[PDB]
Amino acid sequence: QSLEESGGRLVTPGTPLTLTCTVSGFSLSTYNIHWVRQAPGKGLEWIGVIDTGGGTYFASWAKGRFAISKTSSTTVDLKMTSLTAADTATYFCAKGFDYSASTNLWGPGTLVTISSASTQSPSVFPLTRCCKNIPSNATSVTLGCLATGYFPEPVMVTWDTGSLNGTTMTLPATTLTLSGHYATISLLTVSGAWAKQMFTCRVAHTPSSTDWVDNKTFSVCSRDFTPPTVKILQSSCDGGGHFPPTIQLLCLVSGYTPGTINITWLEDGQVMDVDLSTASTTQEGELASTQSELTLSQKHWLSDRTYTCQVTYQGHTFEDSTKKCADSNPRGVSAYLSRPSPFDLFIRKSPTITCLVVDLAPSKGTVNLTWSRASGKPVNHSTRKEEKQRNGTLTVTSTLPVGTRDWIEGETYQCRVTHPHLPRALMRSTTKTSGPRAAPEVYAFATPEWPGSRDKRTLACLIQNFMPEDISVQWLHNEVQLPDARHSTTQPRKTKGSGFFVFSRLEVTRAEWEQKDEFICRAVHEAASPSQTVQRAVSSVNPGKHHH
Amino acid sequence: QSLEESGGRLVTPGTPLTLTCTVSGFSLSTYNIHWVRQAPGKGLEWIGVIDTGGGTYFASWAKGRFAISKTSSTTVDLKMTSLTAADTATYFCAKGFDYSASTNLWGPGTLVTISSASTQSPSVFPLTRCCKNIPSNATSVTLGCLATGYFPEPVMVTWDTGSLNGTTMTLPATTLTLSGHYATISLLTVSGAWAKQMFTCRVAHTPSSTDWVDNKTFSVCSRDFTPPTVKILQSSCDGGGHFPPTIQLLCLVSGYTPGTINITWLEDGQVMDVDLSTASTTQEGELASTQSELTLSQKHWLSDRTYTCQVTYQGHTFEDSTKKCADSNPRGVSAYLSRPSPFDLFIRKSPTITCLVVDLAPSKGTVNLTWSRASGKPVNHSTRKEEKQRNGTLTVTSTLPVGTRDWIEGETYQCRVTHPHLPRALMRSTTKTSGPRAAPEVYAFATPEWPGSRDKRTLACLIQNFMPEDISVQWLHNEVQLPDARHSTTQPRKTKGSGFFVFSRLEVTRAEWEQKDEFICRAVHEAASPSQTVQRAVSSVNPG
Amino acid sequence: ELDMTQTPSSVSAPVGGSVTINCQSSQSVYGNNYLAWYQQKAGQPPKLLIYRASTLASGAPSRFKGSGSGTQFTLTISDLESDDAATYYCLGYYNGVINVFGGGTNVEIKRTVGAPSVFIFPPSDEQLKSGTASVVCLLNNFYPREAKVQWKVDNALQSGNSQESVTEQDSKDSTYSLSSTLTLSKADYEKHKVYACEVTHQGLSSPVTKSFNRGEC
Amino acid sequence: ELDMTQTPSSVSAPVGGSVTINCQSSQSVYGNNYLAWYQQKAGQPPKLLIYRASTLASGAPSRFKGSGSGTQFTLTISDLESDDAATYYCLGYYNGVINVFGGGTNVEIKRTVGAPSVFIFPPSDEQLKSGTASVVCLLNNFYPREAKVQWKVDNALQSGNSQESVTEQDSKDSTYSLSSTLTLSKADYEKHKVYACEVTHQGLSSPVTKSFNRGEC
Amino acid sequence: KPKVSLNPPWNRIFKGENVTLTCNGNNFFEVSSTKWFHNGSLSEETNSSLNIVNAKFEDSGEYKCQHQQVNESEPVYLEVFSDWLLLQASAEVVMEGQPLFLRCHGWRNWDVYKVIYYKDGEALKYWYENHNISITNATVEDSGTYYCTGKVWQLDYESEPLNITVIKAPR
Ligand SMILES: *[C@@H]1O[C@H](CO)[C@@H](O[C@@H]2O[C@H](CO)[C@@H](O[C@@H]3O[C@H](CO[C@H]4O[C@H](CO)[C@@H](O)[C@H](O)[C@@H]4O)[C@@H](O)[C@H](O[C@H]4O[C@H](CO)[C@@H](O)[C@H](O)[C@@H]4O)[C@@H]3O)[C@H](O)[C@H]2NC(C)=O)[C@H](O)[C@H]1NC(C)=O
Ligand SMILES: *[C@@H]1O[C@H](CO)[C@@H](O[C@@H]2O[C@H](CO)[C@@H](O[C@@H]3O[C@H](CO[C@H]4O[C@H](CO)[C@@H](O)[C@H](O)[C@@H]4O)[C@@H](O)[C@H](O[C@H]4O[C@H](CO)[C@@H](O)[C@H](O)[C@@H]4O)[C@@H]3O)[C@H](O)[C@H]2NC(C)=O)[C@H](O)[C@H]1NC(C)=O
Ligand SMILES: *[C@@H]1O[C@H](CO)[C@@H](O[C@@H]2O[C@H](CO)[C@@H](O[C@H]3O[C@H](CO[C@H]4O[C@H](CO)[C@@H](O)[C@H](O)[C@@H]4O)[C@@H](O)[C@H](O[C@H]4O[C@H](CO)[C@@H](O)[C@H](O)[C@@H]4O)[C@@H]3O)[C@H](O)[C@H]2NC(C)=O)[C@H](O)[C@H]1NC(C)=O
Ligand SMILES: *[C@@H]1O[C@H](CO)[C@@H](O[C@@H]2O[C@H](CO)[C@@H](O[C@@H]3O[C@H](CO)[C@@H](O)[C@H](O)[C@@H]3O)[C@H](O)[C@H]2NC(C)=O)[C@H](O)[C@H]1NC(C)=O
Ligand SMILES: *[C@@H]1O[C@H](CO)[C@@H](O[C@@H]2O[C@H](CO)[C@@H](O[C@@H]3O[C@H](CO)[C@@H](O)[C@H](O)[C@@H]3O)[C@H](O)[C@H]2NC(C)=O)[C@H](O)[C@H]1NC(C)=O
Ligand SMILES: *[C@@H]1O[C@H](CO)[C@@H](O[C@@H]2O[C@H](CO)[C@@H](O)[C@H](O)[C@H]2NC(C)=O)[C@H](O)[C@H]1NC(C)=O
Ligand SMILES: *[C@@H]1O[C@H](CO)[C@@H](O)[C@H](O)[C@H]1NC(C)=O
Ligand SMILES: *[C@@H]1O[C@H](CO)[C@@H](O)[C@H](O)[C@H]1NC(C)=O
Ligand SMILES: *[C@@H]1O[C@H](CO)[C@@H](O)[C@H](O)[C@H]1NC(C)=O
Ligand SMILES: *[C@@H]1O[C@H](CO)[C@@H](O)[C@H](O)[C@H]1NC(C)=O
Repeated sequence: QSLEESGGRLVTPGTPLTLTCTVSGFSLSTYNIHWVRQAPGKGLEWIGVIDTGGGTYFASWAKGRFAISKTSSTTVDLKMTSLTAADTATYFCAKGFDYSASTNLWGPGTLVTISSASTQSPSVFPLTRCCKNIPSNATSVTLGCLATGYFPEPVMVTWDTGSLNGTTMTLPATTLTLSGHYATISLLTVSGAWAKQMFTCRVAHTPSSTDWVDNKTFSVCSRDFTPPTVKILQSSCDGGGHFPPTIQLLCLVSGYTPGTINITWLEDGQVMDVDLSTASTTQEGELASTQSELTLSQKHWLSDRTYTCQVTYQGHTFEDSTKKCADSNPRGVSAYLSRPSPFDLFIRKSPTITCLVVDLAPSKGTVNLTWSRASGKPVNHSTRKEEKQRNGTLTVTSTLPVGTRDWIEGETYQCRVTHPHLPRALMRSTTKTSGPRAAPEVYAFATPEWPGSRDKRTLACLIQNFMPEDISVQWLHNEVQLPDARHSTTQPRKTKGSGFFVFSRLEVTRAEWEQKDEFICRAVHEAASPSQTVQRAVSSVNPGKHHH
Repeated sequence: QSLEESGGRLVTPGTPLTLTCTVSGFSLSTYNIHWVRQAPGKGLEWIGVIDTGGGTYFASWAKGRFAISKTSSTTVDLKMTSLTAADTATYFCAKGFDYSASTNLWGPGTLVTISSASTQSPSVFPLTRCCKNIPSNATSVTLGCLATGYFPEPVMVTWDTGSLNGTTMTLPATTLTLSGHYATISLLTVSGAWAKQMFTCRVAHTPSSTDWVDNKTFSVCSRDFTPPTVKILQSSCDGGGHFPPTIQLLCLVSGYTPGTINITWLEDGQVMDVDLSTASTTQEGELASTQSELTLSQKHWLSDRTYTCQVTYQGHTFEDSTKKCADSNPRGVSAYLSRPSPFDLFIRKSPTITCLVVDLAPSKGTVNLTWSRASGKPVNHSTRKEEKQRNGTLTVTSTLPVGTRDWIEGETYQCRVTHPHLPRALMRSTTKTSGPRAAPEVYAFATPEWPGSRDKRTLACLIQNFMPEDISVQWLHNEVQLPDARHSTTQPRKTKGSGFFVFSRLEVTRAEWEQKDEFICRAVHEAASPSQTVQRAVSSVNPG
Repeated sequence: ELDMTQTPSSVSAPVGGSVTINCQSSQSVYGNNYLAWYQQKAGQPPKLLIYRASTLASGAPSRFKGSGSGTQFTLTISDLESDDAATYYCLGYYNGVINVFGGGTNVEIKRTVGAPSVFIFPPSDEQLKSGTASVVCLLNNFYPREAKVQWKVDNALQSGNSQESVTEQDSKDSTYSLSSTLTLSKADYEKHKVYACEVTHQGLSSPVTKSFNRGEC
Repeated sequence: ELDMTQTPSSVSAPVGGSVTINCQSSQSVYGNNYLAWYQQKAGQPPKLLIYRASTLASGAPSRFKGSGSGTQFTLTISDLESDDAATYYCLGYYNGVINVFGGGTNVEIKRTVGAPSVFIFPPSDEQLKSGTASVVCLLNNFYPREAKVQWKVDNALQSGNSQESVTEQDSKDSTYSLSSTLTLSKADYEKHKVYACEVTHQGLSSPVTKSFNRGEC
Repeated sequence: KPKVSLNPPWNRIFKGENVTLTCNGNNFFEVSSTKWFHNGSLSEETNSSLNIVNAKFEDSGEYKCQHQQVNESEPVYLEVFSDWLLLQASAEVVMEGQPLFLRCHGWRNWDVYKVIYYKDGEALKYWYENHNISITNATVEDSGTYYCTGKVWQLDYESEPLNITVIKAPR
């Protein structure tokens, strides 16, 4: 004999909302159903009652916005119209003995949010203890996940424990004092063979999306193995100070517990082909040693590129970095400000601009970063990320949502950068281009079949004669628009006559064209008609009907 | 019954000298004493005689410079004055029966040298033939010692041959033409178990000291003596280019036949303390590998001192050196050095490279621009050119023609610039790629007609999966290559897997395709076979 | 239109003391007697203590006593215990089928013993890439709910950068669970070494401390 | 002022042959017969063969025959052996107590042609530490004495940096031995690779070359 | 009259910089006290040297001094900027043959590289590092609007232009 509520979620102002009270144990032909609400931080507030005959009565503030209906023998629905932010509350249904709401059987309530802060997805991090503080026989162990920084409620955390039993315990959420976002800690206590067991938390955030799932996988140790150390050595330049014609980089991975180990060299973060480097593993006693050698031209070394030795060992990543040496390294802060992409403007319909400030020297204090509009109208709240980089600098990113209609009518947005160590303030500004318009021509092509390229093909797309230069190119295949990383797209360059062009190149695999051989190149552009997109499909099969 | 001479040595010109003939067996009251000398390479020459009564008679050339005296019952002295270099001779005393010097009893002679050089001890060096040139059996073997640089004569060489015998042969001394010192070769020919036998030569130089003895002890083969390769590796500065608190140097002696070694580190040519570096050795198959790690302070590294790895393997020294590196822009100047274009290299067959130096000051004193190859082979003259820019800087540009075959086999070319205001010379180097080779794929497409654009078309060329990145793209129409301004080609960027790609774009007019509708996209690339050139033509036709 | 005034909004009394919560109505309730008294904690539905203004509900203890009639009603809670840490409400039913709640009234209080299991969690390396470090102190299966958590960062007592979450009472062993999250920046995290959580609780004779140092574990 | 002419200065005859050495004096010797004949080898005092111009000395063999009188004197060596390859002298005693030696006569035993055995010696590593390199070419057990040694340093013919040493004629097989030493600096030695000794002798139909590359040993 | 001297001479400084205005003439009357005139308002400093520590934007403007004489001194002007590169200059009007020092100065002793001076648009001199142009003379064609392009912490910065004009010192 209990009651449960369902249907509480985050919706916009003005959206209708239906909550469902499912009862168990008793009959609705004997008992009435009360509805009571409670916002976070106030007292209880009676909404309404439905009797056994179906008659509903509501409070004086309700004013016909509420309706209660008996839908089945176990379910009672509450329909709610004309929502504003004052109805953000936890909603209880109760088994009423009479028309009074004096009762001992209540449901736990469901939570309805009408809010105006940003819908933020949670960040999920593992909570494991320090392994030297964990005993040898510790026949049970307690671990967890922290899901923080989300808005609004709720998150749902379940656990995959493998073959063990695990008792799961999810704490009530805490409002973070600085941001207003929420944070939960969900804890899992298991027993038995926990030292070699993989543990998994599943955090679902239905206000972000219905299928927003974070599926975090971790073990319960931060020792694991004895930790390797990575260092990079290099060739000397000679006695006159001059570089040799090739440069050797020797990445040394010192003594570790033997296992599979995996080395990638990066040039400014991009993976080089494994043919340009060697690797060697030796074993002495119970301990392994690994070296990797990379060969570089003198020109590339003098071009000041940064190289990263990336070690992957038992699912854990180690790294080390290097660039061309210097006696002194001057650097100053620089800033860049983007326009919104056409895809974000016209497909996603949620444009943003980003002010990216790079190569600042990490001195004392935070960098002042302010958004403004020339019209004096208000800006939205922005997001700010600060990230230390491999080359030792700190890069700060600020992303500002902009109005779609605002952007289209020619508003100018300004990014203003101040810092105490700066000589003067740095200024960047952005606005819709005042040049003319011209629609893109689109042409998609497939390269022919020839030896050595049976199960991988290259597709290409030419987009040309458009004006202005800002354009988004994507590839779509079998009712999914494929990720940007799958393909490459050139930077806009001027055509000989009038307008710009870009090329895009996409390598595809046999399974994709056997799945569907129809591939669509799509351009999003402000001058495109009727809905700011133009697209063209190609089939790679292109059959050889000689003389038609 | 014998005679012996003593007192012969090296003296200066003008020095008086006294020789002593000690006799044994006979009496000087019965027998006379003759003195005879002999210069090296010349015959015998009579000096004088003393009789039993003490009367001395000499030759005509003596002129009172020679005196003979009976000093005791067994000794007779001969005194020389006014000695010049013509008196350098071996002097004999003889038991004379009468005033005739017809006698069968002579002394062995003593050697008198008249010179003015310094008394130098010999340097003794082993003389072994090369062991790959020695046959496997080689039932007798010939070896030796060189005793050189000594003054004056003589040295004596004997031999310790162990359980072997060995014939010993000593050659006459040669005067060194530059120094005036002497040198001898003593050779030993042994038979038997010489390959494991340890041989010794004993060189004694009595003009240095009476017990000056040098044994040189050596075998027939040196212990293989593969010259071991030396290389110096060093610590990283970090990703911001900042130095760490200490600098590690790692000297590697990689892949050599095993044997005794050290490694010594020098800081500006002086030996550093043994505890400042640690050496370790491993073996793999036959080949050994050795390493040594030296720790330096940051301050010492930054002081621009030279650090030398000194490897001594089987008594011989192998070297490598380092000092703080030179970071390519000493006064803010920049220099760039290009590779040949593939079109210049493979189509025109006149490849050139270009060295460009920017942001120089326009001061007086011409820059010294010099070209070179690492092999030392000659280079041609170049087009040296200078010009001041509108922004007040001065750029110098040079273009050097290079050999096609020379480039293809991997020569490195170096551009060297010296300006009077620059503190040191600036160098740039360029060479062919060390990565693999992959030929380009070439695909060419014609756009279909777009509504409203009857008199123009666009041609697109995709060139991909080539390695290395250097490539030239041309377009041809009516068998002649079209101007570069007509078409636009992107810069090489990496594919998803191996190799690079570019796109080329060419807008054409109706007049052109009605003149000839076939247009050729041609790529020139070093990995393309057989003539570094692959092309694809395209038309604006249908199958029909 | 009609009002219920619940007075006072806050009241404090120790163990062995009593509280009186009054509800005054502008119009008399239905049948002069239809009023309920509810007990509600954090994250819970309210639990019925009194219905019909004097009659004790099933499962409520006898120390909850309701009285009153007409417009004037009073809940008296004598012999105080820690399960009375709640907001208390009154509910009046009226002619015209009208249910109105009262304003609410808060009390604090403690009672029995059971000691906490303390655990400390360092921030993950995935969180340190984001510029934030959260250090987690867990107090497990304890009672009283009255426990004090102090953060020590290189033996300096923290203030204003920690937040606690306190669970419901468990339905099996009737205990509580707590966590305190200390939130620091990554630059403030890596400037310090020792991170300690000190837990003071009445079942503990001394405040227990669980600590780690950064990067050594 | 008076002369003693010994003729010839050199004479060659095989084993079993005979040589005649004449000494002619400008003034007659004392008592017309006071002349001696001596045999001398290298490094040794001369050995008396004839005294009083015909009388054989004690220990000298009977195949040495002296003759002559007055001013004209002759030594005849019949039945020649390989031991007799030496330098021979005459001594005249005169009035006024004057002893004059003859000019000398080298007697060569004519033997068969022997080709030299050529060996090459690279400089030692301990010589290279002193800054000098000497490369040794040995010509072993050859007859006749005339041969030519050429040094090739990276196929370049050397001039002025080599010196030769020739032994005496051997008392057993009557052969000669030679060495040529090429003297370079250490810097000039390490700038080159191929070091060749080319030997030309009349018993060789072609000039034989023994070479080495630097190290490789 | 008491003329007004600047230490350092430069009437264009950076924000945050010091400078000391000294004011002296012939000693016909003895030096006892001085009056200062920021914009026209009397400053509260009496002694002959006025220190001007840590410049703000309001520290700009017309300056003047006075002694116990009857008429006043000339209207020296002080512009204060905050920016990256200020091409400082000795005098705004010069008479022929006097020394002129130019200096493309960078914020808080920072080092400006690849320095190029422009006189009327054309490149007067370029040097690798920062340089002191020093022209001991001042021709009538030297009059121009100057500006300097530089590189501070690898980035390019152009100074605000400053027009300077010589006149003939006879009449
Ligand atoms: C005063 O004014 C002069 C000009 O009057 C300026 O000199 C210019 O300086 C810049 C900076 O060095 C030069 O730009 C460089 O040009 C090189 C020329 O390469 C040619 O060939 C390649 C390959 O065929 C082509 O791709 C290219 O377009 C050229 O046709 C480039 O090789 C240089 O590349 C460098 O930078 C890139 C990044 O952009 C790196 O990836 C490279 O590895 C390399 O390091 C560079 O682009 C320019 O050419 C000069 N002008 C002239 C006319 O020569 C002075 O700088 C200016 N003074 C001051 C103080 O600014
Ligand atoms: C104008 O020109 C001067 C150059 O001559 C610039 O700087 C002057 O610097 C000195 C040295 O700092 C100042 O003298 C005194 O500074 C003290 C602090 O520094 C000293 O002490 C610490 C240890 O305490 C040492 O490590 C250090 O090396 C120094 O030895 C202050 O404590 C003094 O007291 C007063 O100053 C501060 C100023 O903020 C007040 O807020 C305090 O309340 C306190 O009463 C003292 O100032 C000297 O004052 C500086 N001159 C000026 C005019 O400030 C200037 O920076 C420069 N101004 C510009 C360019 O605007
Ligand atoms: C004596 O007389 C003087 C002149 O008669 C008076 O000087 C004037 O003072 C005001 C305020 O002190 C100066 O205005 C400056 O400040 C505001 C705000 O500064 C912001 O913008 C700056 C832009 O340069 C930024 O650099 C700052 O970091 C800050 O964010 C600005 O509006 C002004 O900028 C304008 O003027 C300058 C030239 O001065 C240009 O470079 C700008 O591009 C912009 O056009 C100033 O920075 C004012 O400029 C100044 N007058 C002069 C001629 O310099 C002085 O107040 C007075 N003293 C007293 C005590 O009354
Ligand atoms: C204007 O500049 C003059 C420059 O001479 C200043 O005159 C003298 O300044 C000093 C320093 O302020 C004053 O004397 C000091 O007194 C202290 C007392 O502890 C002592 O420690 C010092 O050694 C020194 O004696 C002196 O009184 C002053 N003289 C006069 C006549 O005023 C003058 O102060 C400056 N005026 C200002 C800044 O307003
Ligand atoms: C400060 O400036 C004033 C500007 O007027 C100086 O005034 C000077 O006043 C005298 C008195 O008139 C002038 O001298 C003579 O005046 C008579 C009568 O007016 C006239 O006929 C003469 O031709 C002559 O001008 C004088 O010219 C004038 N100017 C100067 C430069 O002296 C005042 O002296 C100045 N104070 C100082 C300390 O310089
Ligand atoms: C050019 O400059 C020189 C140097 O200033 C002038 O010559 C004089 O030089 C002496 C050198 O000690 C200085 O003391 C004088 O002050 C200078 N006189 C002047 C008026 O400056 C020279 O007169 C100048 N010539 C021109 C035509 O301007
Ligand atoms: C996380 O785990 C559950 C367990 O089956 C699975 O249903 C869910 O899809 C996983 N989430 C993701 C994103 O893979
Ligand atoms: C790459 O690293 C992971 C981590 O251990 C390993 O499982 C995998 O086999 C590695 N692959 C190779 C080719 O080494
Ligand atoms: C050198 O070697 C000779 C040859 O056996 C030997 O007689 C002599 O004693 C040795 N001298 C020394 C000092 O070893
Ligand atoms: C080898 O080198 C070390 C370093 O200087 C030195 O101390 C040692 O004596 C050397 N040993 C030999 C046998 O040369």
